[PDB]
Amino acid sequence: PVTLAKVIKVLGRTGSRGGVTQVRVEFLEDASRTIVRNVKGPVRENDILCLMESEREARRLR
Amino acid sequence: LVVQEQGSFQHILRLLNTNIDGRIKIMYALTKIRGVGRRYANLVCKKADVELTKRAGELTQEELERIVTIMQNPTNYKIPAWFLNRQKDQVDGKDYHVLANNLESKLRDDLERLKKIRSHRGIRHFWGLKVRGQHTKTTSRG
Amino acid sequence: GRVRTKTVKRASKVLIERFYPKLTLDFETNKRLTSEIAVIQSKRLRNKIAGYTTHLMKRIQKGPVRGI
Amino acid sequence: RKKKVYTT
Amino acid sequence: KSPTGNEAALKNKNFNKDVAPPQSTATPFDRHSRTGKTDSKKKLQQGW
Amino acid sequence: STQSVQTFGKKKTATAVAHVKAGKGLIKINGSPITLVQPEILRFKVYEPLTLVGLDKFQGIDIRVKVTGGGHVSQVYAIRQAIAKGLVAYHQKYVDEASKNELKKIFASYDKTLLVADSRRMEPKKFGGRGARARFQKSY
Amino acid sequence: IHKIRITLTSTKVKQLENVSANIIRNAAQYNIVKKGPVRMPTKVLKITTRKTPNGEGSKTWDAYEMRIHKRVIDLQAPASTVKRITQITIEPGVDVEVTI
Amino acid sequence: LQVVELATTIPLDVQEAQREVKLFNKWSFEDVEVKDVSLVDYIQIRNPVFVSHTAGKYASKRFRKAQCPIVERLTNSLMMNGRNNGKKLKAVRIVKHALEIIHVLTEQNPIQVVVDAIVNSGAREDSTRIGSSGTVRRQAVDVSPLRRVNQAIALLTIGAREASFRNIKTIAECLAEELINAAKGSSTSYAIKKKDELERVAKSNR
Amino acid sequence: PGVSVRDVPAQDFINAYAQFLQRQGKLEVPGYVDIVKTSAGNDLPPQEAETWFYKRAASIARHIYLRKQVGVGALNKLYGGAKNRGFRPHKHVDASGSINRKCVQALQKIGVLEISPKGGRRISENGQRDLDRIAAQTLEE
Amino acid sequence: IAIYAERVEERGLSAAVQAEALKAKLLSGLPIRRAAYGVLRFAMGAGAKGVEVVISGKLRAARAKSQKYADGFMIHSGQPTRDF
Amino acid sequence: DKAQHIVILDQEKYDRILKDVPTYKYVSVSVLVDRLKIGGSLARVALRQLEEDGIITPVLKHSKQAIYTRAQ
RNA sequence: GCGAUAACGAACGAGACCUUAACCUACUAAAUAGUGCUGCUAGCAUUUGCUGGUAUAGUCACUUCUUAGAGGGACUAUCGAUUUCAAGUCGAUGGAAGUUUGAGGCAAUAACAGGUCUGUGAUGCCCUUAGACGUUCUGGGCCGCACGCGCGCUACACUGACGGAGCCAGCGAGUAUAAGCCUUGGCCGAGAGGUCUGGGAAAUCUUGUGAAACUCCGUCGUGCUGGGGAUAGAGCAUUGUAAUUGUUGCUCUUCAACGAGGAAUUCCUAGUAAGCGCAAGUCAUCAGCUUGCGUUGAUUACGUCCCUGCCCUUUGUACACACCG
Ligand SMILES: [Mg+2]
Ligand SMILES: [Mg+2]
Ligand SMILES: [Mg+2]
Ligand SMILES: [Mg+2]
Ligand SMILES: [Mg+2]
Ligand SMILES: [Mg+2]
Ligand SMILES: [Mg+2]
Ligand SMILES: [Mg+2]
Ligand SMILES: [Mg+2]
Ligand SMILES: [Mg+2]
Ligand SMILES: [Mg+2]
Ligand SMILES: [Mg+2]
Ligand SMILES: [Mg+2]
Ligand SMILES: [Mg+2]
Ligand SMILES: [Mg+2]
Ligand SMILES: [Mg+2]
Ligand SMILES: [Mg+2]
Ligand SMILES: [Mg+2]
Ligand SMILES: [Mg+2]
Ligand SMILES: [Mg+2]
Ligand SMILES: [Mg+2]
Ligand SMILES: [Mg+2]
Ligand SMILES: [Mg+2]
Repeated sequence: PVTLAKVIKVLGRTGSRGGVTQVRVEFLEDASRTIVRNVKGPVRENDILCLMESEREARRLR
Repeated sequence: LVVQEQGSFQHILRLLNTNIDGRIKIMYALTKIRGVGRRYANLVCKKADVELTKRAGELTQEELERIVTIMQNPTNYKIPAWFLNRQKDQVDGKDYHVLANNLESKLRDDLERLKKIRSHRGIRHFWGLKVRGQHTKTTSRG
Repeated sequence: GRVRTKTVKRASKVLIERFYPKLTLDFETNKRLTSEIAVIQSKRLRNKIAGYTTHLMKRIQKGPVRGI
Repeated sequence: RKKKVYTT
Repeated sequence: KSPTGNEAALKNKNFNKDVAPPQSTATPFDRHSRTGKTDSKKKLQQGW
Repeated sequence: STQSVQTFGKKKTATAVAHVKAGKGLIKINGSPITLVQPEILRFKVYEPLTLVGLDKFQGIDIRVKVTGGGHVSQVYAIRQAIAKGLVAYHQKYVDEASKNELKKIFASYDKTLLVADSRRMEPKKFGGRGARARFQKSY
Repeated sequence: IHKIRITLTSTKVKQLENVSANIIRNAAQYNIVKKGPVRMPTKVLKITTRKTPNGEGSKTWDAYEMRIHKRVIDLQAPASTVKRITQITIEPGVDVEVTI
Repeated sequence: LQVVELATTIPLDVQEAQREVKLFNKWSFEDVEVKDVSLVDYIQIRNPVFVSHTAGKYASKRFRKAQCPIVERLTNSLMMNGRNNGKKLKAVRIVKHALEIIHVLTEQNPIQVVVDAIVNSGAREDSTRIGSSGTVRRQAVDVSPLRRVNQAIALLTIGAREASFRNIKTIAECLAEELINAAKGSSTSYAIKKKDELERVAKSNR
Repeated sequence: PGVSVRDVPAQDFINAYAQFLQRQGKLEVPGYVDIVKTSAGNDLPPQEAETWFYKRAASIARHIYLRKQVGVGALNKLYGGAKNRGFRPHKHVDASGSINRKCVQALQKIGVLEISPKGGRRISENGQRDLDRIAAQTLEE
Repeated sequence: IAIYAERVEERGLSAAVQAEALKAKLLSGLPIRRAAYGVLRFAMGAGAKGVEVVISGKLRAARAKSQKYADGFMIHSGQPTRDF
Repeated sequence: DKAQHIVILDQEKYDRILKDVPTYKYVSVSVLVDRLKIGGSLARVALRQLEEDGIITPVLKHSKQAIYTRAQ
């Protein structure tokens, strides 16, 4: 049960070394439930990156 | 093409008091005999009319005796003097090619002949150090 | 980065305060014009000055600019 | 650095 | 064994039986002058 | 004389000068047919300027190129550029410019290096290292 | 008539090109057929030394250069005419050699 | 379809390339599709190439790598471990032979298997470290499509490289087995054990 | 059309000229071909002991065909390779002079070569005739 | 060979003449301050855009020191230092 | 030192080759070594004849890689 | 730099600048560069064609490539987003070039007990100065070997070794009555090398430096194996007055650890890293070294202050020879 979420806004670089990015995701189906999540690789807007689990927000990393 | 044989293969050969694996190719099987390198083994096989596409065990006794004859008498089979192991011998001045058991004997005889006259090269052989001028400050750690 | 320096920023805005009627919004015309208005020692500085004068001219047409 | 001493 | 050549062939290399020293590093106030001849202000005043 | 255009293509150091004359479909590499250009695995790099437009474009022209300098791979890229640029330069001079703009479209839409020489050159070496950016290993 | 070659060498191009043009100029008003000037590939005499007179510090190197520019001019004229052209265009930096 | 007669004769098979551009003049991109919505824009198969060797400038800007052909990105990763750096023609030879082996096995389109092996090999959540100046700390984060694609190529070629080390099996047919096994999602293949192990640890950190 | 040496792949042309030149048999093969190494940088003699000399002469003839008065010193450079110096880096070393010099001498009296003016060895009036012939009989199959 | 001797037109603009003149003054025992300012003002009097004199060594003290005596406008980096 | 691949072809292995190689999706030098337990050199000569005998169809020809398939 | 602003307007440094690389069918010419034509000439099909050779008189043409001088060209140009709508940044399009266009050279105010008096007929002082610490001649040492460490080169194999075949660069250097430079071509020699002539004081000859990786076809077949080439024996040459403590090169033989490397730790963002060779310097000989050059040519960021160094601001100070206080 994986869910796909298009990214709509790149918030900024987070994490200690800056290797992880805060991003604003929007679900492909049910275009609502917008969530803030962290991503490892390089990210542009309009990336369809899929989420193994959806019911979790994200905050700054230490 | 692939061919088959039964009972003719010989797993272990014994040439010049050296055990030769019979499933090794003949040119490189003879290199087990000390004093016979790839370059020398390549030529005695060509002088003995033993085609190199044969394994060691494929050879018959007739070919095996023909090879050991050539290795022990290279100059008699139009093998050039410069191609030989021990040329311009110290005592009799003739061109020789020492083999499995003779090699370490005449290698030894060269060491005492150097040590008997107490030359510098002979001295360093006694000490177990490098003799060809190599630096021993930082690599002679074995 | 492509941040122009003060030797090109102030020299270009002196041109506008002095030769605005003869200037234009075209770099190619400005590039030729600044070669007869100013004594520029090097071609590279001439293009930089004319390239920033054009940007300021393009910005004046969109409204009043501060300092000129 | 050394004192030259003679023998002959 | 008066000549060094004759004795060399009789001296054995007894080197693998003794152990190397555990440490072998053998190669401090640079700011403090050690000349002991301080410069008076008069000398600096007269020179410079 | 006849309808002849002469061009050149370039890679790092390799430069291939192409002579395009009016004739039959003759396409030669240093006096040798292009069907046997080496290395074999990159033979389709020089087939690209041919098969992209269709071999019918080469009925009226014969091409003889002379490639020198560079390396084995760098020479292949120089040849395919000389062919593509040579075909375009012939059309611009002896055929309508509508076709030349047509030919330039397929070539550019497939690979920029077919018409535009790659500008990359080797960075000079600087002292203190074995390479342009590489430096001798430092120890503490 | 005489096929005569004039070879021009110098380190600096301003005086070299003046002499080169001046010789060509005198070979123009005088109806003398000429071939040149031929700009020979410039030679970069490079010497790379160590900066340090001693051997302490970072390994930094100087790279000095000495560019040599060469021009050859071919003239078809009698020997008296060509030699006097050389004295017309004498320059301290540029040396001149005349070969038939 | 007509055969075009030139003064320099052109072989029959290469004249067939006028109809279609195919990888090594053998494999078609038309019937190839990415079975994952999230990696369509980062697996580039829309522009056909003849040979996986273009010598393009994909390291200038940030996301130019997504524009490189997927097979060329795969053949780029083969030439590793020092002795192989810069040996692209050797790498292209390996890929060209690997596709043929992937064709005689399972009979599918070889470049379809390549695309399938890449979508199945990229970990979807990796556990980044959030260690506070030395201490061990891990946090589960998502994986971008670009890193998901290019970690698949890194893992696929690394697994093929190690399977061919000190083994009579050749690298081209070690890559074919590695690509085929990962395409069908078998856990026997390397880079599927790694992908599962990455997503397993990430599950124990969220 | 007129087939030439330049119209046939080099690798399979030499394999065809070597076979013809051996079966023709007029090329004189020196007595040391079973002993010698091709280059000082090599470590082993050629694996095709009976036929290596013929193929090398075929390669030399074709190589001279495409050029003008190439000498024998250039042939040593051409067939030389990287020497396997033990711990020191590799280096280019020329091939053996006698093998190349014997080949061109063997080819010069079989009618394929001659001494060119200003050095080297040009290809003969008949050298083009019989190589271009082999090229035609190379690619019909 | 023929040798001709020509006078330098602007003594203030020739650093060689000014350095030799300064040396002939320092070897006469004149103080450094009086000697340094004699060329600083002579250079400016000739019309120099700038001038800088540095004298380094040891003077009546065991420790050595250097003193710079600048004047006017001086450029330091790039090609113009080779020109002006 | 566990390989011990057979390098001499006896009669039991010969007919086993002609009875087993045809029932292969993909044959090569390593496939013959891996599953028939014969040596690499014996594998190379076996492939060059099996193609001449028609059992094996050459998909691709290369010195470093020989890709073959069944001819049935 | 924008901007905020008791500051305003400036100077040095940065940037500009200079050298180099990339573009120019737009100028200027080139028998020391190349090409097309034309003579003359060869081979193969005979279709009039295709490959060559030759031509410092065919007393041709041209500058596409090649060379180099005068210039042109880019200034982030145009268009979208964001931004204090500012400096800018990110995307596209065009472009040879849109990372300061790539790389360097130069490079401020003071200063360091930084390194060199073992570069100087640069130097103060101290020491020595005829049985010299001066100069020269002979021989040895700087290489010496239980050990710790650093800069590197070969490798641990099949993405490979050999064996044939294909066959492509760029930066440079080069002599005379010497004290001998680069050295082709011919002829000997398995090689290394020897010998006889000639060219080049050089875009002319060495030299297309026909370099190596590389590519093709074969042998090998997972084996310390045909991986690896230490260690050692015998022999053959070269340089040099002189090779012993092997200068170096070549031949045969000898076949060592090493089967990918702990704690740690270095360099690096595009023609870059990594391989791969080549030249110049040292140089009678010797390059596993530097200085450059080109061949093949990537993976991964294009972000941060988590580690480390430095810079700035605040802060404390009994320090100012400044915490080595
Ligand atoms: Mg290597
Ligand atoms: Mg070569
Ligand atoms: Mg070779
Ligand atoms: Mg090796
Ligand atoms: Mg300044
Ligand atoms: Mg500057
Ligand atoms: Mg031009
Ligand atoms: Mg563009
Ligand atoms: Mg810069
Ligand atoms: Mg000190
Ligand atoms: Mg160092
Ligand atoms: Mg090889
Ligand atoms: Mg001479
Ligand atoms: Mg060259
Ligand atoms: Mg070996
Ligand atoms: Mg072994
Ligand atoms: Mg020495
Ligand atoms: Mg040298
Ligand atoms: Mg050194
Ligand atoms: Mg940064
Ligand atoms: Mg910090
Ligand atoms: Mg305070
Ligand atoms: Mg105090």
